[PDB]
Amino acid sequence: RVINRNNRLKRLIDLGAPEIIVNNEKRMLQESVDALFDNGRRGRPVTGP
Amino acid sequence: THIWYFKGVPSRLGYLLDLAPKDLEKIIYFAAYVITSVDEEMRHNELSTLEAEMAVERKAVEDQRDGELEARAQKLEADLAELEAEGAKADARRKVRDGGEREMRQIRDRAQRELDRLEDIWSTFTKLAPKQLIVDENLYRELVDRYGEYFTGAMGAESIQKLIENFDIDAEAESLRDVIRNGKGQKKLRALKRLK
Amino acid sequence: LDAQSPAADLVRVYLNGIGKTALLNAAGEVELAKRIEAGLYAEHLLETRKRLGENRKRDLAAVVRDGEAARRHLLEANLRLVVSLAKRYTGRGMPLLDLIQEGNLGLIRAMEKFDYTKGFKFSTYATWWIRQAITRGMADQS
Repeated sequence: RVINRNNRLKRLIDLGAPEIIVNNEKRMLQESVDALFDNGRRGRPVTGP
Repeated sequence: THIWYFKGVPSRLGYLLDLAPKDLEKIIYFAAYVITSVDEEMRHNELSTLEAEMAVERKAVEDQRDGELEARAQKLEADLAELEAEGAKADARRKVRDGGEREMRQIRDRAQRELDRLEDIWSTFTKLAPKQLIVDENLYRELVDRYGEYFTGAMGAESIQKLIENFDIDAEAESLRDVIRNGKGQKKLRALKRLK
Repeated sequence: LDAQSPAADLVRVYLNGIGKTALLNAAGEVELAKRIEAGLYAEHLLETRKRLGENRKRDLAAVVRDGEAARRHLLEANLRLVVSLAKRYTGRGMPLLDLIQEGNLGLIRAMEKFDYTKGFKFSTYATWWIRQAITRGMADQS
């Protein structure tokens, strides 16, 4: 889950994306890493099926 | 940012930076801008000229609005005189007058709101300090296009890194120590906690 | 300060961030497509023919600024419909907050290949790409 979004950001940086979408994706990546280090620490925890 | 050092209460990042946990949550997830540095001496010297420019802008917008309103008042008076000449209904004349008054109040209040924005920009610029916030993005972009060469604003963990690399630990520690020297208990407890 | 926020919404936060943007009329796409195409031709000429005229320099800079503003000023309204397009494919175990980013990726991919002043409709043209992009992304987890 982390690596998908990191690669998407790497792809969006060099395509000259507008500021809003890259800001959103950076927020998403930060949330993903935070889930990686400790799940359930904030808001709705990530859960599998 | 590492999750542990900003979420687990007491959030040591907040204690280090003297920021409310809500503020840190906002700034981390890209919901507000914060100031990284300000060239205080440059803005202090340029305050006079910048005040001159702000006053010029204010008087320009005020003159334009006053002239436009005067023209509208003259045309409205001409319309009312024509209504008197045409011998129409007096109540219809009062309806026209009330509509014109509504238009005038609307336009004058629009100019008042715009000058409110204009002065709010100056008020925000005057007391700019590091570790502040600007939630309203319109306000922030206006500050950018006005004085980008006079302040530095950022958002997200990059701002946190910039703040950290501009930290003089020893000076802040000794300032906290001397605050501890005085007996102000309510401030003393906070000083002790941040010192810890 | 021991402060906390509910933080029960994130997508709502994003849509709040972009919700103040107005919608566009039926033929509002060409108004900016012409500007961006003229800007592209102007910048190609600048990279080919240079130092010809001092007034031409400021004119070409102005038209390039117009093209950039156009590129920024035709994207905002489409998010209010990309969210709806994504919502049609929710509940399949993948967060719609994930769907929206690839939806925007398809959006830019379609916008950059809109047309050459050819008569068409912007919204359906965008959807033609957005649906396939988001469905491809959803299938990619398999």
